[PDB]
Amino acid sequence: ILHYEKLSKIGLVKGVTRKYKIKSNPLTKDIVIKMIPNVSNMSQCTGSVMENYKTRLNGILTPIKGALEIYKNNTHDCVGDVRLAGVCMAGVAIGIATAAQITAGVALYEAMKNADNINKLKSSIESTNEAVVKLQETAEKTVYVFTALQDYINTNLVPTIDKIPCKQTELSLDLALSKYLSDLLFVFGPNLQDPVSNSMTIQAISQAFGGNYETLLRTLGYATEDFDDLLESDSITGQIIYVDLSSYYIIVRVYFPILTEIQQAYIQELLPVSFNNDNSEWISIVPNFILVRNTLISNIEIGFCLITKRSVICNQDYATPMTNNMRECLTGSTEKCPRELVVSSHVPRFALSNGVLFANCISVTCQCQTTGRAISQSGEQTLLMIDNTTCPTAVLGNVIISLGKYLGSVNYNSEGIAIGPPVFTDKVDISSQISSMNQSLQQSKDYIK
Amino acid sequence: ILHYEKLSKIGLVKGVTRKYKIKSNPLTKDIVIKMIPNVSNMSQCTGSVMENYKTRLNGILTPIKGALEIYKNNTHDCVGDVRLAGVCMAGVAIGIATAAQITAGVALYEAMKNADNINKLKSSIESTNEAVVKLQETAEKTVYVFTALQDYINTNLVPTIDKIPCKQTELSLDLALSKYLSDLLFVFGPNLQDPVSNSMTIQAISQAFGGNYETLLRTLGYATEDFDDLLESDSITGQIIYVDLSSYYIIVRVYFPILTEIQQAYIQELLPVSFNNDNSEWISIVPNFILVRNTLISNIEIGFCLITKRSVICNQDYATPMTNNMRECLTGSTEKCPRELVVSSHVPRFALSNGVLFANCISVTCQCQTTGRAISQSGEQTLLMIDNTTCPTAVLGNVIISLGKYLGSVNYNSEGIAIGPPVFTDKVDISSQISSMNQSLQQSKDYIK
Amino acid sequence: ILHYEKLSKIGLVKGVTRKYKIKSNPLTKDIVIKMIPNVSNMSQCTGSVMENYKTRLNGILTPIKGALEIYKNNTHDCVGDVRLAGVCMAGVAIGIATAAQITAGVALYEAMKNADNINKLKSSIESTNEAVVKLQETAEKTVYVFTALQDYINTNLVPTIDKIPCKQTELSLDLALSKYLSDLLFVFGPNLQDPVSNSMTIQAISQAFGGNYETLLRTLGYATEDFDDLLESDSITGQIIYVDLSSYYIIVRVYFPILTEIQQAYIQELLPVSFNNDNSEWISIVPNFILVRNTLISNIEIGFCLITKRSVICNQDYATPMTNNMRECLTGSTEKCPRELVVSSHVPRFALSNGVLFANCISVTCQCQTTGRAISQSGEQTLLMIDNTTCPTAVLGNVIISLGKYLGSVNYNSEGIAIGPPVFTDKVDISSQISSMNQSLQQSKDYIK
Amino acid sequence: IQMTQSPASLSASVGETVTITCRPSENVHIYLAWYQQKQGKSPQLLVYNAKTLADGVPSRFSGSASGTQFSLKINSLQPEDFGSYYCQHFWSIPYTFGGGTKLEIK
Amino acid sequence: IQMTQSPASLSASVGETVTITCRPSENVHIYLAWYQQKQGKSPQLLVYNAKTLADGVPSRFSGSASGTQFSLKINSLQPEDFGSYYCQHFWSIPYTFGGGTKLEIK
Amino acid sequence: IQMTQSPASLSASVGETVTITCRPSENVHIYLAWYQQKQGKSPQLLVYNAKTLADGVPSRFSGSASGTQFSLKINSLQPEDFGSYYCQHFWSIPYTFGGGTKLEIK
Amino acid sequence: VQLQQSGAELMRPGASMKISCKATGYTFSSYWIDWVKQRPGHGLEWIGEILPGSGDTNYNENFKGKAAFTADTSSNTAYMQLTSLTSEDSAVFYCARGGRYHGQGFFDYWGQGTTLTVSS
Amino acid sequence: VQLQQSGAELMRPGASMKISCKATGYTFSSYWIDWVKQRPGHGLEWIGEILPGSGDTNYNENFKGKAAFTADTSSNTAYMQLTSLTSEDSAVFYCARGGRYHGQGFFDYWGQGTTLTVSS
Amino acid sequence: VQLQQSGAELMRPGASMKISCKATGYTFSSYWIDWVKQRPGHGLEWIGEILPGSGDTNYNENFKGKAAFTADTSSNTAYMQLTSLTSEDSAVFYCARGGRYHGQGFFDYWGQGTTLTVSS
Ligand SMILES: *[C@@H]1O[C@H](CO)[C@@H](O)[C@H](O)[C@H]1NC(C)=O
Repeated sequence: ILHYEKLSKIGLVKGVTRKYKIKSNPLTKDIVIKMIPNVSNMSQCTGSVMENYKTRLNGILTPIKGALEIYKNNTHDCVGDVRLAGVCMAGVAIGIATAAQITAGVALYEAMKNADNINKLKSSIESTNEAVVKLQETAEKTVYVFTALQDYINTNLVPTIDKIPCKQTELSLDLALSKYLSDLLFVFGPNLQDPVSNSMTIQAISQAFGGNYETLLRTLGYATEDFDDLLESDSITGQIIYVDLSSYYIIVRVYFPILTEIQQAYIQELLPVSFNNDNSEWISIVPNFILVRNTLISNIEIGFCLITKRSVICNQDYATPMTNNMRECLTGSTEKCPRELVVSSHVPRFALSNGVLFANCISVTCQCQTTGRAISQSGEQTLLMIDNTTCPTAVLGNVIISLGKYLGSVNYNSEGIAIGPPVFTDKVDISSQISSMNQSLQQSKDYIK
Repeated sequence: ILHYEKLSKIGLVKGVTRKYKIKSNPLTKDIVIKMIPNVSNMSQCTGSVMENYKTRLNGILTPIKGALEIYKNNTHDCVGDVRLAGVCMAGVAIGIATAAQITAGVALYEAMKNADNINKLKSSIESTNEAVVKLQETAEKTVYVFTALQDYINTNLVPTIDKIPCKQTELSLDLALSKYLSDLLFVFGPNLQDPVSNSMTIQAISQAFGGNYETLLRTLGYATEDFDDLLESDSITGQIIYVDLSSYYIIVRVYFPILTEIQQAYIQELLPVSFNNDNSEWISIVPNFILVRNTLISNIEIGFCLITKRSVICNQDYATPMTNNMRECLTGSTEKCPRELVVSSHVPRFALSNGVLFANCISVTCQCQTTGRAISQSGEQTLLMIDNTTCPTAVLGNVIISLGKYLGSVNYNSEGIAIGPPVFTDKVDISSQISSMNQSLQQSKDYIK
Repeated sequence: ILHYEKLSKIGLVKGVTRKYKIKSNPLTKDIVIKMIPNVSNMSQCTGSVMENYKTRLNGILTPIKGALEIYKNNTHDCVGDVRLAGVCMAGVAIGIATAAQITAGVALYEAMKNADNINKLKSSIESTNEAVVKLQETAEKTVYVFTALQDYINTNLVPTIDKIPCKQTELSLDLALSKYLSDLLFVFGPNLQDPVSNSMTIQAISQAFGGNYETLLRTLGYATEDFDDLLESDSITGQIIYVDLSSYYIIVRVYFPILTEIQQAYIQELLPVSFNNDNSEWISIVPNFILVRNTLISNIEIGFCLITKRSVICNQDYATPMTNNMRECLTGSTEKCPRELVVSSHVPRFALSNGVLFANCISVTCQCQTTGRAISQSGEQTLLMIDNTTCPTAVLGNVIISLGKYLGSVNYNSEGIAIGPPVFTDKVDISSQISSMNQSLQQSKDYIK
Repeated sequence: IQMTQSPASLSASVGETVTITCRPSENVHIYLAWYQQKQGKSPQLLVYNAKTLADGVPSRFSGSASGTQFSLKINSLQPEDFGSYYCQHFWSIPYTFGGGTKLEIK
Repeated sequence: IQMTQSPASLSASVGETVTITCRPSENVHIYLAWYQQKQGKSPQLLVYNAKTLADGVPSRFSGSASGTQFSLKINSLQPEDFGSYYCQHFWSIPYTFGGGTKLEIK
Repeated sequence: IQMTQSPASLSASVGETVTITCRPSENVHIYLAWYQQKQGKSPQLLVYNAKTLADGVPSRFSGSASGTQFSLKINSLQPEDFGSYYCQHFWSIPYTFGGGTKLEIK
Repeated sequence: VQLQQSGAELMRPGASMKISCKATGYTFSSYWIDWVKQRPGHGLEWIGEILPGSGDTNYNENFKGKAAFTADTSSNTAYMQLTSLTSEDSAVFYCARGGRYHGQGFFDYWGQGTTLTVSS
Repeated sequence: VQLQQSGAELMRPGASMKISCKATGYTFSSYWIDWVKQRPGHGLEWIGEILPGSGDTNYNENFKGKAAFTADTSSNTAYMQLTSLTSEDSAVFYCARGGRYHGQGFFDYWGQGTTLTVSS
Repeated sequence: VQLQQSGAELMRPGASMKISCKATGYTFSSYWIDWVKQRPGHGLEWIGEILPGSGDTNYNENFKGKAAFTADTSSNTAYMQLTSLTSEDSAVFYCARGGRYHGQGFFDYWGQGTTLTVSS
């Protein structure tokens, strides 16, 4: 597929090959996050801070409940025929929605059945006195309640209730609640425009528990095969399925997906190396990560994906199309690969692949430790390929490195290479280039007329 | 204005219409943030940590005072004639400045009058022993002092002054101060190049109080009509008007604006839906949010604006110009709307608007629950419009949705559409496209010669 | 070099000139970060939380050790000759690497010698009971051990070991460890794909100490000449040189560079001012910061550099090339400088340079306080230059400013200027422009055929 | 959805224009079909959409929709048009046929 | 800003070149105007910028600026040039007129 | 790296094709050179890369590499080819010369 | 396009029938095969439909359970199985070629009609 | 462009004047109307100026309060009101057409001059 | 390109020699100057090499310390200093023009040969 020899000749040394993994088939677990601590053991130092906190929490959580009730009030069972599906929506009442919003509303309706069971023993949720409490949603299923600031109350304010003035305890409780709200509003504030969607990660949701998502995940339990890869790739998400404005708690359905490896698909990394051309230094403008799926070459938004040693883990398919010119550039037509001048002094000048060293020896002093003499790059050579057939041991300054054998052509350093057109990648320079070619095109059309 | 039918035919389904709101007319309130706690009740366990802390704070706050004194020393009252203005600057001494810097220096000079009153009772500020303290700046106006770490000293270090060795208390105080400085330096360090400007939000300023801006706002008082929208849109800002290097405090003037709705202005959201063309899937490349102001169509930098259910809240005017080609594309000339190939498997393939479903039934299995038969999309149809005149109830997998009635043409599914040119929006592919048409233009000019 | 008069005529008022500083010549100091607290004084309330924490830490730190041992096992002394270098690598075993990875592996091998000395007295590291502990790595050199949560154990859990139930203390310890892991995993988790490289800043590394890098830097000691500039520009970095999976600590080599001023190199800032052309408002599209090095004009990625009052501090050379059209635009050919229409109401309309005011008096009401009459800008004037040869004191609303004298031509306001082509800088509009000129070029080629 | 078809029976002469209507109990929009059946033979599709003629059907027949009610018009009636006429909606499950209008050549 | 105008009075013959100077107490740059007034009539604007002649004024008059001092030159003096000559700065508020040079035809 | 050169001595007639081989103790790849020395004179470079002739050397000589061993061929031997022949690897430090093959004209 | 049905048969009450309809001239696995009842004097009555290949079936609620549908794509033959025959099942049964998609329920082609006689 | 003034009048000390200046031939609301005093033997003296329409006025400090200015855009007439007339107010008063903007304070056109006589 | 050596000399054991090789016709500071030994009957033996200008030297391990190399770019002359002469140093010494880079160790040009005689 990709012509790695010609790409290496223009400074794109091939790197490690990684697999493509995407999340799928999530399992659901329901948790309760209570946003108000139990201050029953310190009520003499409560004062009026808790009423103001309750008013502030009600103001924060009212839009979330209002946005949930749009789909709560307009989704039901299908009484006509469940041969095709069993969830009936009212599209007239909803009005404007997307595919993701409709799917999330379906998931919310499915989670309503367990939310109704969790809404029982609400007095048991209200009376929780510990940071993490387990109760029985059903005779065979358990539910975990996480209280937002219960450890601080239990270990910082209650034991020091007599050693300090009660007013100081009240002020400290007020400051703790205000700091909790300050942390919470970055995620659950007006920015939470769409609480229906299930793209909200567990890290963002844990801001209602003070940023402690490790406690939630550990208490719930998980499969440890890919737990860190699932967590770091923003694949473990959650959805708010119930908001109570009397007890001030929410019910969150956490999704634990699995990682499926996309078959006959991989991602190739290209290490960029600066090359020499006409007494100047250049770097190819080519994507560093190329997704090859079923012998189809395309780009990938790798900034949203987790890169590991063996595979690339993503929560969705991030493939984007590729121009025919770059596709032909990657298959051997090096005359179509753009290049950019190097004016910075800090750029990669050599790389190693399979024990073979590709180095720009014009700009760095590469020598052979076997003989003690420097290795020469001519004016017509973009790169030097050094293997153990001509220099078994190469020194590039402070490092002496032994080399392998090149598996490509034996005439790598003698064959020529076609060089693509120079470019400039600055946004202002992009606008200037567009202006220049637009003016030249207008001149050409004026000559045509 | 916008031709919503032709836009919907190419996959741009119209969404919710929002209002345009901008901050204006701020009210000013002065607060004091003392950056050093009072340890008069634990002085036996202080040691030499606070001399080093004072030296570090002086080093941090010296450039801020030096940058303020540039405008402090060169601004005065106008003794010539106050018929036009009353604030005289020395532009020769200032030398180089912007419009925003000059306006902020004017505001700093106005706030100097109240800073002088707050500078009285400096011994009362230095003697504060609580996290929040109220004093009388004037006989009728109050000022609030917030001490950076007084809560931790009062409730964590003083009550345990006898139960642990004094060296451990000293070390804990040292790490508390160091963590406070570590949090503070991200905002008030060398990054604060321009302390004069009043674009510094209250969230950033609250890092001098440990990130607790909720305490500051709640203690100051505010109008609750749009408080969360003002706060989340970075509209509540503050300005440093005095830095004391002896008592180690700053005086901050917090601005509370109001939100004005821009009359005859709105923002239209376009939900992107993939459409079918020549056995392939495409996404139209147009802005998702279009600002229509006085029947003038333009772009808007939505990433800096807060999006809510009913309005878009911004701290300033973020409108940017639009090309005539996109303006004509949004008014009906669909042959000028660029499109991009879909190679990813995770794209929106249907949407709902006013109870009418616009779906790409080539890529998804859309059926009618009324009859149980699938709905057909021909090869010459980009999208399918489904309403309750042909299918009152549509099933798209796990969801059954009742549909409204389309208020447009009754021949929506029979009329054709003109399709724009394909594009590729990757930055490297943008450079490759520029290279390709530059080379082609050079060839055309060579033929011209 | 740069033609500042013609640039100012199109709204690019020259600003402050800054020096170019780059880090170089770092000094190395070794520290130990123990990631597990000592709970010897609280073992009755430990339970099973510490075994689970140890398992989680082992799972976190195993990939880091595995990635280090790739270079640990394949680097040694050079037995052939040390005439050229003394560090021998096995390039076949490593396989694929970059120049930075090889240099970092060399540095890791050099640090192995001190890591072996620190690996002695491992029982002394395991027995640390304070947050910061000093021991003797050698008879003349000391090493500092930082324990992740030792202050919390010492001052929050141990003194309250009897006043609260032991189960509550165990639960609070569990949440403390879980919160520490939650903070740590953003930096030391799967995102740490390459632990060999020495580009990891001290701020990111200090997440193993709870984000307290001030404690590390203060305890180590530093030169205070440029300490804040070094710290804020991401120049003080560190490298992990040893990971112990039995005692659960890491050894970090912190690098303290110096700042070298690049000789005959500076950075010029251009304040953008909107100017008037054909009853409309425009802003020039040029880089705001221009790097002039040895009379060579180029761009600079100023987003990665620290901007101060006097110099621009960077950790590496961020210069990028510039188009010849923009270079000619900056040297006087103003007909090649692109401009963008102003549709927003919040744009800079005037600026001050060396006491001389460049203002767009069509859009703002500029008046002369000396006479009380407004100052006129004609329809053929882009900008107005005001100095004390025509208006010694100018009022622009709420500010009255005295003005200096212009050192350029005395006929500034009478000479004309050539204006460049309009552009649009939106990404979607960039794609639309590319489509438009591609179609026009295709039409021109069709006419050619 | 029931169909009230009118007339139940009718006799018409050769060359006379005749009209047979059927009203569904609910709005079926365009979807309606007219079939003709003779003695001992399967029905033949005359009209498949409310105003569209089927392949092989002569242009002599025509179908019209008035929104609320649907009708079939025969111009210059011929002796081979005797038999029964039915209308179907195919708008919803189950599909319902009309009562069946008996046309006899007078 | 005061004007010291010289000479206070002067008599010149027909056809003789004459020069009238006035020095402001401060630098007024280009901004200065020369007016001519006759008996019983309003003043007429001769020169409005230090070297620029007004509309309708013959090219016989001329104005010059030496930076520190400003002057007005009349070439080939004619009998209709008798009267008083004033100079104004209009550089700052208030505007100050000159002392008034009296020119009499000899 | 040692050179085993064969034959140690050899006598050949005029016009006869002769071959002198030398085997290095390790693989030296292309890097090998053949020198000719006569009595009382400095050696002259005949072949500098295993198959490449030097400047001024006639095309009569040739060099061949068989991977493991290297050889030098003389076609139509002439009386001025008497002397000693050496081979050098210049692949690694130190550079090692061959044992020296003595060629005498028979 | 031709649809050929099985011959007429006489069955005792409580028995079962397997009426077959062979379809030629078109892609069998694409078009829905509808089944219609007609007793004399009571007009036509829609029994149900089956989509061959996919196996999708739609049933009239007055006939569900009484009648079942099956499809054989190899022989291009649709089957209607009637169970528990009674005196009310004495009618003429037609197989009709429906549409392919929604809104195409008109019957383009019909079978010759299988006459079922039921008597004690 | 013509500026027409009111006629000469005799006033007792302590009285008031409303001198009018009608301007024709140009946009009245654009150009500043300046007012100048001239007593015999003491040269010209600048009283002040008013910008019609906008209402902006500039005053000589020796005449502020003594004289006030008003503008009528409907009739295109400027007014100077003199209060508390004394023997020092016996002078010829001119209305002049100033410039529009800064640096244009030269007086293009003048009125004929309203002669005020004041005597006990 | 010509390399000229010093004349033949007779030295007592324990003395020192400074053999000089003057190089003309090429850039002296670019090409390595190799030094080779040849005693009669034992074949050629490589002593070492020096890169003039840069000062880089490579030494045979059997001759390191016994021989040292120096270069003079001003006079374009290379020097071998032989110390502690013995009976084993009675050999002919050649200066040769090596290559410029790695893999070019063949000796293009040779000197005339300095004959050193050592006897007690
Ligand atoms: C005023 O202008 C003079 C002109 O010579 C200049 O030297 C001086 O710096 C200016 N000063 C101010 C305060 O405008």
